[PDB]
Amino acid sequence: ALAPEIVGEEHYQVARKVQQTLQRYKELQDIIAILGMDELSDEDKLVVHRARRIQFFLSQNFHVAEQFTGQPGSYVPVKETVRGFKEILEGKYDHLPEDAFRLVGRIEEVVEKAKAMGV
Amino acid sequence: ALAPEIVGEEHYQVARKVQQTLQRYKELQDIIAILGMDELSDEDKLVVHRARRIQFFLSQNFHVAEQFTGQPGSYVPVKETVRGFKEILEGKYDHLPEDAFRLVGRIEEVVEKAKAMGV
Amino acid sequence: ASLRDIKTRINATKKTSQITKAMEMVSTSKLNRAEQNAKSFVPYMEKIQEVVANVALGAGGASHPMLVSRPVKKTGYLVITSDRGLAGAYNSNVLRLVYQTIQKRHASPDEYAIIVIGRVGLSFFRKRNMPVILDITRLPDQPSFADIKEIARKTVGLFADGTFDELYMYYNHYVSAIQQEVTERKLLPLTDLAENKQRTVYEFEPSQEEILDVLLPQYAESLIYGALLDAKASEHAARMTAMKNATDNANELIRTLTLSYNRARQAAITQEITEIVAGANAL
Amino acid sequence: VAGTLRLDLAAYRELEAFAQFGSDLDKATQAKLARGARTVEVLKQDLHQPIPVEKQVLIIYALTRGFLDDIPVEDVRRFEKEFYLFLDQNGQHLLEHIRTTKDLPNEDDLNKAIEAFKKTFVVS
Amino acid sequence: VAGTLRLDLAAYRELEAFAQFGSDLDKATQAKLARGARTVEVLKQDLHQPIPVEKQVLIIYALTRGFLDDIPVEDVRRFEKEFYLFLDQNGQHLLEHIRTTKDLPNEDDLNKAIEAFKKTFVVS
Repeated sequence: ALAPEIVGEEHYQVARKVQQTLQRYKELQDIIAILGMDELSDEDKLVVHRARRIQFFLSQNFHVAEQFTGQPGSYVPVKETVRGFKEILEGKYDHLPEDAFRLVGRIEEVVEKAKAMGV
Repeated sequence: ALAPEIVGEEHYQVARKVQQTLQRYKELQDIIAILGMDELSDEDKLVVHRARRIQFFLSQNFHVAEQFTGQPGSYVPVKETVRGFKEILEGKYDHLPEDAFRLVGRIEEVVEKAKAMGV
Repeated sequence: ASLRDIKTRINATKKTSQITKAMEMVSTSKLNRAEQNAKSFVPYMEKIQEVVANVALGAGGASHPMLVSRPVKKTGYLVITSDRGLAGAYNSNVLRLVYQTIQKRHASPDEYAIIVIGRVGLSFFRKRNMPVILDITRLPDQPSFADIKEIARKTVGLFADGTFDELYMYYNHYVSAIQQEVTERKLLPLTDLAENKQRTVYEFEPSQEEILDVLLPQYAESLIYGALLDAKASEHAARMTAMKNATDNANELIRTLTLSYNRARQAAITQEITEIVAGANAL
Repeated sequence: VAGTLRLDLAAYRELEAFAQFGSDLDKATQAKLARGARTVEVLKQDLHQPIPVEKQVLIIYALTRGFLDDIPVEDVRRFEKEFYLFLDQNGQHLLEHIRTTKDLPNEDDLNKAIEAFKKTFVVS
Repeated sequence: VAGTLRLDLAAYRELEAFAQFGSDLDKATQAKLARGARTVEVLKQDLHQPIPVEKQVLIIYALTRGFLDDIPVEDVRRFEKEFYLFLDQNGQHLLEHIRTTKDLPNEDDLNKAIEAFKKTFVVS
């Protein structure tokens, strides 16, 4: 069902861009391990920076997982997911720490967690 | 059959020199790309300069390649090709452009191509 | 992962390891060549040092000890960076140590002054919102005294006019192939000097202030040249150790991956043996 | 047109191994990298959009003769998309010539048409 | 005599990695690399030509003690061949002493014999 005429142009483009960034981060894993993060170019460092945050924001808190943790869980609409991933891709939230993106719902919860952390 | 007492001493020496030059050129392709040949020594510059021509002159046009390209083939005697490679190794044709050495038969045809291109 | 993918990863890491080892060798050669110039330059620096330490003091001149020489105005700084990369964090830190001090201390964007030596310097000052007076696109690894000579003349002459209050610099000096340390030292206003007098007359046909004006720019240029040679050799050492430890890391990864490939293949061997045995038995 | 394209892709595949070191490269090497990146962008194609062979040969000729060397890599797809509409509106004679004689049109006319199109293309 | 040659050949394998640069030290590069290259030259052998153990012992002694120190690498095989001929010409006493006792002859006599050969051998 991932086609432009089924899910929408914006959704399709955002999904493809996320997949491209994740694939590039996957490819960089040998040069990062060997030569170190310092010697990557300007664009590669930005790709890594966006990719780790995307990978963390893909995580979510589940309603049924409240037995393992006190976090109550959330239900995220497709519009919210698409807008949040678009905002991350446009570089809006590059000033937040990586750990703010783990196990949250909508994008506003990331800002809330970062402010709890002190940002 | 590549033995001094089988093919002759001149043949063996020429072939061994060609192999040594190509082997040495194999260790400079990587370095040249990152830093140009002007970084290397003066002798290695000549090594590359002659190895490119040797690589191109190892190629030949075939009679059966008519159906693919339209250029008629050639038959090169061993006594002619050894003399040609010896001359190229000793540098008699270092001044010609390297494109003149591609898909050519006898050595004189390289000079003919260089004349045609306006050396 | 599949054996096909493991083979490609191993081959690529071999090829990168070969590149890194070759560049380590080239950096080693350039270091061994630069050390000769670094040790040779010392006599000329020491001659000017002793003569200036003897004659310059006691008079006011162009580069005499100056204080409050147009205090609210630009101050000369130097940023020295490697022309190429692969040197590790050294290029990153030589920028940051200049930054956190002078950019923070100096409030107005105009009232400081920085010029750069190194290819990556301007490449990063594209990111930086910094005013650059003059710069070097590339310096040949040879000592390049003539090339940097006119630039040192520019530094002293634009120290003059009051535009630059003090010439300042940040560059790294190598103790050994493994140790390089950063400098934050003042040069022109001669805030530090040692007495060296043993002369009654030493080319003293002019006056004391005149000989000060004549001689001090060459002292400044000699110190700049020594700093530049030291920085070039530091760049060589940094790149050499970076290539060395990169090769070490690559060979470690190759050991791990190839051994992984070898543990994997025995499973395929036992699987095919099991299949042959079962096929023979079932009939 | 494909004779040069094969060689360009072959060179790009070789230098892609050294491309990991950034722009710290000899000038010809990143020139060839820039050519290869545009080649890869040109060869990209979306779903269920067949292209006529004349338009394929024209865009490949434009890429391989160097006419695209000044367009940014991010604009190659849009450049090709607009080039097809430009060829539909004007230059139908080149398409008809290729379609009938199976050979390239006159070299001068094709170069003039490509330059005329680039005079109308607008960069991002 | 075998131990010193074993050490020299073992040493001239790791230093071959440091071949891209020529002159690090006189001790590390000059002496080690020269002696190793001469060892590699002497250990080379032609086809279907075995040589006796006593001649092998003498040439290995000459290599190890340093009589090849001032001989160019390219002339080492000719030096070895003419050395065997000179031994056949004059050193039958040393040859028979080795062949009977399985022990090295008098070192000073061996030194003077090799010096007498080097007196006549021509480098070209």
